Amino acid sequence: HMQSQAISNYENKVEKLDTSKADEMRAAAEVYNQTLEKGVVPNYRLSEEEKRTYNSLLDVTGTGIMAYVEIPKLGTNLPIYHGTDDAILQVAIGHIPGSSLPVGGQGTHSVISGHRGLPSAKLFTDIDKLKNGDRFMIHVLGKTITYQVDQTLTVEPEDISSLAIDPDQDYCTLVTCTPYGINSHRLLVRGHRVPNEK
Ligand code: NA
Ligand code: NA
Ligand SMILES: [Zn+2]
Repeated sequence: HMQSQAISNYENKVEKLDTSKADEMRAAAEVYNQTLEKGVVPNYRLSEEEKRTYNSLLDVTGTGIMAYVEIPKLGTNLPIYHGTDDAILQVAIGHIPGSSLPVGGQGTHSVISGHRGLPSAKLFTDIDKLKNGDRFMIHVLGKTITYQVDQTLTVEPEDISSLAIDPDQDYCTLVTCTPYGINSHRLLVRGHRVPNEK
């Protein structure tokens, strides 16, 4: 509802950027991605300096919306905020700081999550319905990037080893809470980069 309008605002801002500036902003995100450690358990603890850098990238709207995710099977369209934005994470999807920014490329693994969302917000609560072969799309600065689901893991909240950046791959993982028993777990739905469809 508010998400619908955040996405429209994002699109309007994008449509007003010159292609040159869109490309410059995207390239700056790719350059940052290249600086991240790879082949190791991710470090999701940023220093203040690193947070400053992170917050200044892909801030199209000035409200911290970097992109939006589309999941046709679920009818999903959701704005993706910086994961330091915090208040807004109770009602919107957050990119996990320290993971690759969602612009794709070899040697990237971006993580976007609804795990801090309020139960009533319904963020990614349907992703357990995704099967291997289903598609989702990140729309970032006028460019569309497509992922095909290839993995579905239910893990204890501490187990982030599968979120490591592989230098030969381009992955995006969608994350949500999955409550069962008297405890809380995490569902990680990974996709690998594939070409955009016609
Ligand atoms: Na890493
Ligand atoms: Na990266
Ligand atoms: Zn358990």
